[PDB]
Amino acid sequence: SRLLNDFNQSLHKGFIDKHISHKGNYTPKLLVNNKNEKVLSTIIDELQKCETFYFSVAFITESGLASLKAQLLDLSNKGVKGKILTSNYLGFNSPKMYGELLKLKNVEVRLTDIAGFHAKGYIFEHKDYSSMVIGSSNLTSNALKVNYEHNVLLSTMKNGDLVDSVKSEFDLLWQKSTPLTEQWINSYKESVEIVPNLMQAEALRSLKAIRDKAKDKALIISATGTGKTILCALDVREVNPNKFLFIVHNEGILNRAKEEFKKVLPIKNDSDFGLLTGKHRDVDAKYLFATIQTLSRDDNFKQFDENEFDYIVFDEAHRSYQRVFNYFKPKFMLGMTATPERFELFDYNIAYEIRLQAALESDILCPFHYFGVTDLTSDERVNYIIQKTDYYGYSGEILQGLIFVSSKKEAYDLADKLSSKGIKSVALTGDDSVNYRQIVIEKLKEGKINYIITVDLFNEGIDIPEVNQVVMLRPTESSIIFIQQLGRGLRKSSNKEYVTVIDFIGNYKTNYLIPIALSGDQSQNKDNYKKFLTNNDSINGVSTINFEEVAKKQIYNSLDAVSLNQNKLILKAYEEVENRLGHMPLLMDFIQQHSIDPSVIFSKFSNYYEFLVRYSKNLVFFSRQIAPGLKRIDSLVLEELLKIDTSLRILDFSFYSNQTFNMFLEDLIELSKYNNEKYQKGLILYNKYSREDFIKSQEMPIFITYDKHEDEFLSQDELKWFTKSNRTLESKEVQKILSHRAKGIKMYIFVQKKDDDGIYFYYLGTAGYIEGSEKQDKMPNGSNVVTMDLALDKAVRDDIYRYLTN
Amino acid sequence: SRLLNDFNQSLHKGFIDKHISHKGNYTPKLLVNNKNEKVLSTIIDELQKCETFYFSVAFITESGLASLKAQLLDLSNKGVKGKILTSNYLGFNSPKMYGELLKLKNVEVRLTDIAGFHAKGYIFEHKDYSSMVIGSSNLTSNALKVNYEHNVLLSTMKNGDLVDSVKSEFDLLWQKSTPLTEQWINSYKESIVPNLMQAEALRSLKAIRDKAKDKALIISATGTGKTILCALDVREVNPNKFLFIVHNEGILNRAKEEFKKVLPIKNDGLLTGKHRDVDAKYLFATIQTLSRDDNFKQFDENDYIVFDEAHQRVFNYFKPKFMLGMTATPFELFDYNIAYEIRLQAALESDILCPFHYFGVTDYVHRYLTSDERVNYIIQKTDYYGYSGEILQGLIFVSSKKEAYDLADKLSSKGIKSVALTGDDSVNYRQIVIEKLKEGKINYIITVDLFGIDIPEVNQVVMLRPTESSIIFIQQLGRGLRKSSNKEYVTVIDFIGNYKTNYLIPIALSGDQSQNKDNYKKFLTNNDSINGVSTINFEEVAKKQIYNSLDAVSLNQNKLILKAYEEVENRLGHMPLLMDFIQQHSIDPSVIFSKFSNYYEFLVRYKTLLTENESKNLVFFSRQIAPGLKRIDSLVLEELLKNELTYDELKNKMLNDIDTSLRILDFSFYDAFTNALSNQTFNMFLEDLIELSKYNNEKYQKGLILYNKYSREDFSKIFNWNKNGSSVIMGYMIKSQEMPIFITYDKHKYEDEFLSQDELKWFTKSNRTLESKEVQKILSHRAKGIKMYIFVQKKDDDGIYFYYLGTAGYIEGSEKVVTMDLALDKAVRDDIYRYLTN
Repeated sequence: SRLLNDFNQSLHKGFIDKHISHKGNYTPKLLVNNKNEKVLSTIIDELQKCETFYFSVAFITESGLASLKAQLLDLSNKGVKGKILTSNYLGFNSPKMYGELLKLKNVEVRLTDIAGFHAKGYIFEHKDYSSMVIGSSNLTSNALKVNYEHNVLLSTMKNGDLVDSVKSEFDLLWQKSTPLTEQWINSYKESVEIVPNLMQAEALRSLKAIRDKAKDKALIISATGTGKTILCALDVREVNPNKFLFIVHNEGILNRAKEEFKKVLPIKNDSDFGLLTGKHRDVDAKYLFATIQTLSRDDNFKQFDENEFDYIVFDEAHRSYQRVFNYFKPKFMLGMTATPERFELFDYNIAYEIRLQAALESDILCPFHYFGVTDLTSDERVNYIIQKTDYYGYSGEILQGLIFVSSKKEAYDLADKLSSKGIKSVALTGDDSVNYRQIVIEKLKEGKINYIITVDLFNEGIDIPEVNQVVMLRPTESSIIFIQQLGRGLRKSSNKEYVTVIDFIGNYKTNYLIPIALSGDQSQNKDNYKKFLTNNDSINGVSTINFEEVAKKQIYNSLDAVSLNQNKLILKAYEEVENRLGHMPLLMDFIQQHSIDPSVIFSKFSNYYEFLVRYSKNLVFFSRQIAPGLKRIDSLVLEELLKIDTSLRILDFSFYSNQTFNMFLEDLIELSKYNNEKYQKGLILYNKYSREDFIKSQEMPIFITYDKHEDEFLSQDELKWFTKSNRTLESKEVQKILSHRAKGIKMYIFVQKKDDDGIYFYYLGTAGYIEGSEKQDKMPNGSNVVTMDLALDKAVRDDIYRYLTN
Repeated sequence: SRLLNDFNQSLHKGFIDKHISHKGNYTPKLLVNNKNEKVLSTIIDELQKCETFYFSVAFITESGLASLKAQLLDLSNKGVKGKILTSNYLGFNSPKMYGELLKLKNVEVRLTDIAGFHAKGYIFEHKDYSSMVIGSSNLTSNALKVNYEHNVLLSTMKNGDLVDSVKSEFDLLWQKSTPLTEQWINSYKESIVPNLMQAEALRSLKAIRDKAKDKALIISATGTGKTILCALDVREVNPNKFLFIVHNEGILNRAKEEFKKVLPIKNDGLLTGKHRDVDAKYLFATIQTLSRDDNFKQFDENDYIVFDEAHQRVFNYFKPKFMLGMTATPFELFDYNIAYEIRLQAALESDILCPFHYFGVTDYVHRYLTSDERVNYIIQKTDYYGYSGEILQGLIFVSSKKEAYDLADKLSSKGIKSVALTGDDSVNYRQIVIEKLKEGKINYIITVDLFGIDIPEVNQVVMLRPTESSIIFIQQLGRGLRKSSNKEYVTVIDFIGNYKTNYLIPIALSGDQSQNKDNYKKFLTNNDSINGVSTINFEEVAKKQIYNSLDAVSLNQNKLILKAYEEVENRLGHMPLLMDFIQQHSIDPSVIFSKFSNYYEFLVRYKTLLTENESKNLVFFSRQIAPGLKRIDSLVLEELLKNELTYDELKNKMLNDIDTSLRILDFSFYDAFTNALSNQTFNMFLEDLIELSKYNNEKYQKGLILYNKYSREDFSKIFNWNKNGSSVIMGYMIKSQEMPIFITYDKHKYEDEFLSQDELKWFTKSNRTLESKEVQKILSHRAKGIKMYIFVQKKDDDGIYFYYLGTAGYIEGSEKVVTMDLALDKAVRDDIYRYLTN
């Protein structure tokens, strides 16, 4: 039985001999640690491919159950049921948490009362074998994603002594635990200096450069629209101005920004911090915080001495509000805005750009759990939406959410429809008055209503920190749009630990765009976005991105049937980049401003110039030759030429208007060097190379396009290798190969996925041969092929393995 | 080679097939805190036999480190060094606990501040292989003995891949972590309900209350937990004329607060001396304030009096409804009616005591015994197993009055403020010195006599005297067992010297009165069933001293049997039958049966009826009834006495296993008895042995029980043999579908040897060879006949009573003196395993 032969090998690698290259995914007995192979990754996998599961976890947090929440639903639609066992030891679990458990209709939950229940055991029963994860990780996003937790993944066959001891232990306290219902829930409810981090200090240095270069009008854009006020205060603290004025368009944000400034700064509360709202006129204060409405009305700005504040901060929705109130002549003018769909006002100087991915690493954003779901007709949609929003739930104690719809007629209708049977449901639109917008905003903030429904008022407006839930009921028009509406929920608040965004996916042509926004991947490779899309969650902090199975296919279909090289998309990207700088930009400005990777420009046009021409050989070669770095032998030696074998190889490769041309060479070579460092440092593992970028003398390069549905992986250490058809199984075709992997030459294995293209071939490392009975022949019909099982020297990573093996 | 074949069988059994047997001890284990198995056992176990350890454990507490402390000290003297990795993830990891980590001489403690350090990784590498314990247990006493935890013990080779990951991960952040030095430590700157035992007690008082007796006493060996038991009985019936009498003054206020907690009504008395409450019908006076100048004439002679051991006597004269008392004494008064006896084991189960960590250490080698060398050794030892709180508030019991004062002077000259306090001290100097410790003005009070002292706050109990008795030991252990705010537990340090009286230490702690030296030695090796947070530890050189004291002394002499009889007779007031020994927790009646033929020959020997015929009847009656093996035999005797029914019509009636009825009858069988019944002494002694049959059986046997000491004769009797043979069975003997095997295990040439927890080597008698007359029978019988029953004794144990460990059978290929490897059907328990394999 191969099942036993596979287990023996794997059991032999995990406990006896690590150098032996096994042929079994069962029980290599791996140690799960949160070092870019997060504990959440393998527990999702074991959940996906299991018939049943029973957990014996002592501590469940709601944010952690959210990470498993979409995987358990897809399991319920598959017919997979499970059990969970917990306790009320130390009063740690909350009723709201216990309520989310009851929503798992396919998960059976009982509550034990053994003293000091601290067990943390997850057990997955497969069809043939079983897997157990035992260790220190609770069911909480800290233990699951970001922590230093020790657990061990043990796979095993159904007759193991360890399994029996565990199952018989579970069934013991399961037989004497009490089940979970709402009736049980009712009984339970009755009974210092802030220092800049990596992103800010990086942002701070850019502002300093603008200051130290003698200018006075800068700008800061935040895609989400958040994370700015604290950045400003850090920057104000360095300059230490005599007087400082902080302009804002929204009054609620104003006071919050003031309190936020107080934290960064040690000065007296009364002396320096003054509000200048409708009801406050602290004009004598050293740090003044004012709405434009009050500064503009009745020339209130006129009573202030011009150029008396050394530092000003507007947020650039307040321009052209009061255009006339730009008259101050301060030492430094700084504006901050949510990124523009379309600054000219601030003399084309961008201090720093806040991107979603960067801000998540910096822990300046509220964590979020994105959830993509299936299926503007009110009746059917409303009831489906209610039951889907109910399942995934909200992060706080009460529901405070903004719903984004496709059109205004839908927004108002949906609100009244939702209003039936308890949903609060009030709609705002571009049509509605300022007073009405403010009133209903206060209503949501005051928890008077749960849902505010809009379509357009997401830009520098309705910025509310308290929102638990962001619902998307519209085709994602743009990445920027998609982010800004995510950004509406990303402000940290007391009521919410995280923010759940529930994204309904329908037959929209633009679903490729929604995985595009979530990653900072301007380079349009459909493989990069499919790889990030599927089980590549080891990058984030505590936030998770989950897709239901059917929704995942919907995005896949949309990304496949849509061209990303469209001439309309590249034209719009050029115009965006032009606005960023007010110039005809070089390819750099597509990088520094994160718009379009120049490798995407070349896929449609052989030159940037030719694209300019719609609205040669030197350009196409010089980019292509240098656009990737490739060890920098060319980068440094051709730099010397501009003004040991690998060196030689670089010379042979280069051999084998005009002033405008020199300038244009500069952008391409500069991109070359930047591209080099960011992607190739100074032959890098788990990277992508193309045959050109790469059996010879001391070279045996294998390039596979994995198509198992043929070469197939047997474990993380072995795969089956086919030669060409009609290969001799003897003499030159095989005896050269059977010698190479045996002795002398080393193999270089490259694996593509069948959807991918030429410039993209993963590199997995080196290999050899099993040397034992890796012989074969062909089918009766065809031309003699040879199959051999090779032994990888470096085992393949989890996330790489899971994406290649579907 | 041999290692791998053993290993693969263990991998196979753990991970592939639970039903095969295996050689070696490498099967993965599920560590849970069971009331039969605990994680600490296995952690200690892996510690003892390893070369080097390194723990990657997030949370460590003082109370857990004390358990590893004694073991880690032994490891230190063997040249074994370890590593410990810890982090202050949740911010508290108390600074003192970090001082205790510094004490660990053979442990490199490092400190990482990586985010959320939550791992619990215990790795033990022996020279041949490695062990890994991974799960949810922290280095805390609750994670290692109480809480329901989940750990997996994994044995592995040095080249296993799983250990590569764990070792390489540990090395990564060991280099990134900062070493635990004292400078860094100092640098740190940051900012009503009745127990289940009660039910037993107030049941006894209620039973006494049903009768006309108005006097009863409860015995507390430690002398604690007395307050909340009385007040619970005072609440049952409220005499509304209540008066509380004690000899200690600091206890008066404590006892008054406790009684005020159980009773909910208002406050409105105590007259501690120049005090003036004297009313409200709730008194809390002392004997001295009453005894001085006759102050009992203030109230009528005529309802809930309760006293003390040392509590003038003319003030005991006046009559009330329900007088009582509470003592810790080795009463004669109170109509000789003892209500309940609080013993150590029971009292620790109801959590009325305080947790304790005993530490048996070796006294210094080479005043008479208060030199510079013995002083500096006691210092470096009490420092090691340090105190459980934050300030040291301990007691020290030495052996002579002269030692107490001289040691106090020498101890205090080293910076450890100590004061002696012997019986020839004044009463006011005691109260000045006692309240000097309660206020933390000093750290120690050395004594010989006063075990006066009644301070709850005591951290340490140091013992520098031979254990005089079993009673004295527990009493001066009870000076810490009271609960207090300053302390989490009581560390107790007993200095084991050359004294011959060390054998009493396991006798006092276990509570096992059946003085069998195997039962005690078992309590030395592994007490994995001692529920609660508390632990008992012996240094290796100290544990052998207790073993020597057990071997070198006998527990049988006729003077001790007589002493116990006089002790029971003084607790009873009458002459004790055999049920009075057990009911008072005196020596098990088997201890009387070992030297004297029966209880009648004992009573006459130390000051009869139908002597010769009655004596033989009593000796057999002991055999049949006293062990309590096989209830039906005892019940059949009762039916014959009363039912007197018609042959096997009665015998059948019993069924509402008939072979078992028949051998009960055989045992009794194989006219004069009515004449023996006509005697009143014989009928009286019968009514005692029969009840002794019932009690022994019900408990020990009615609850062939596994992992029990069983006798050749006892097995033959249990299994309805005609023979009831004892001499007939040897190492191997086989009946019809039986073949029990009895082995005296003593590994250290070719002998019976345990190969794993389910597979040993059997050896036949006297080089009988090959496929002989009996071997082939044994092989065919295992294959097609007897279920092989097996019993294991230790080399030291003498009784024919061997531990039963299930059934076994000849492994097929094992047939290679006849030597064969057999497979047990139930793997032998860990405590039994450790004790049987020494």
